[PDB]
Amino acid sequence: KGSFKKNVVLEVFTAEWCGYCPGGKERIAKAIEMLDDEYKERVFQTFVHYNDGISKKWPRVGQLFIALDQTLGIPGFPTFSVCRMEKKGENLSIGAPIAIKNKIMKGFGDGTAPAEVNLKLTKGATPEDVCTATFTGKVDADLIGKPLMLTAYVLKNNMKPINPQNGAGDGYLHQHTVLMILSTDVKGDALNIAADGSFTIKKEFKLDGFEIKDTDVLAFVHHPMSNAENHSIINAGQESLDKAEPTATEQIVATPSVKAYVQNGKIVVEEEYSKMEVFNATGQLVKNESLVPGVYVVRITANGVMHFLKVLVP
Repeated sequence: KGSFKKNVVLEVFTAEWCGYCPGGKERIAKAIEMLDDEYKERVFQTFVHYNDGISKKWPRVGQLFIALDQTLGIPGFPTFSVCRMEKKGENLSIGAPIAIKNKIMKGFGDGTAPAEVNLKLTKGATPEDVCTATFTGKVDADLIGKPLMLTAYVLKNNMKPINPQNGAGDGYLHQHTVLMILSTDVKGDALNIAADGSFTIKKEFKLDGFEIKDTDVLAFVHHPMSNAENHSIINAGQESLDKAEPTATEQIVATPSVKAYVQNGKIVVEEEYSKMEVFNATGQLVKNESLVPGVYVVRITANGVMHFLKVLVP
C-alpha cells in the first residue's frame, strides 16, 4: 500500500436514547483488546451522536452525522465504519468482538499506507484561551495532485452523558466522543500537497463548552466524501490534548487599566471596582485565598466595563 505505518479510524454511530448502543461500544472495546498489542495503539475510535442531547448541544456533530449518512448509508444504531471503506449500502454491522476484530484487521490491510499525519498540540491555559493543533504529513508520489482532505476531531473521554444513556449500567461514561470538527466543512479541508508530498495545516480553536480534561485530537487524511467509488480514510494520527504542551506565549494586550497582583496568596486589585471574581484554570469560581500555583482568570467589573485578567500565581 505505501511508505507509511497504517492507523485505523473507526466511526461509530450512536445515541443516548439507543438501548443497544452501550452493547455496541463494549463489543468494539473487546475486539480492540483481542488485537496484537502493536495494533491496539493504532486503532482510533470515534463516536458520532445523532438525534440526542449531544447533537443538540453541539449541532455540528449532527451535521457530521448527516454527511456520513449521505456517504455510507447508516440504517440504524449502533453501527460503525472502518476507515470509511464501505460503499454506500454495505454492511455497517457491529457483530461479535471477533467479527469486529476481523473488520479492523481488514482496515489495517498490509499495515502500510500512502499517507501519514503527525500532530503537535498545545493547550490553552483557561477555558477562554485557544488550543492549537498543527498537522504535518506526507503522501506518496501516486497521491500527489489528488483531491485529498483532512478532517480533525476533538474527542472527549470519560464523559458524563447529557441525558442518561439508555441501556447503561451504573457509572457509565461516553468515550472517544466527537464534540468538535475543526474544518468549517464537516467533509474536511482541502489539503495543499507540495512537490515533495508534504503538507501542513494549523488550527487554533476554543473548546466548545466542555472541559479539557481527558480530551484527544484525531486528524485523518482521506478521499472526498463525495467520491462514491473511494471515500476512504487513508491514514490518521492522534494525540492527547489535556497532556499537550501549554501554549508558551500570551497575546499582546493593551496596556491594562487595572493592575492586579498576587500578595500573601491572594489576588489584589488597587483600582476601584464594583465586583471582583476569581476563576481557576478549569473555570470554577474560587475563593480568593491561599491560591496554589497556577493560572487564574479574574473577572473585574469596574467603570461600567467587565474586564478579564489572566493572573499567574508562581
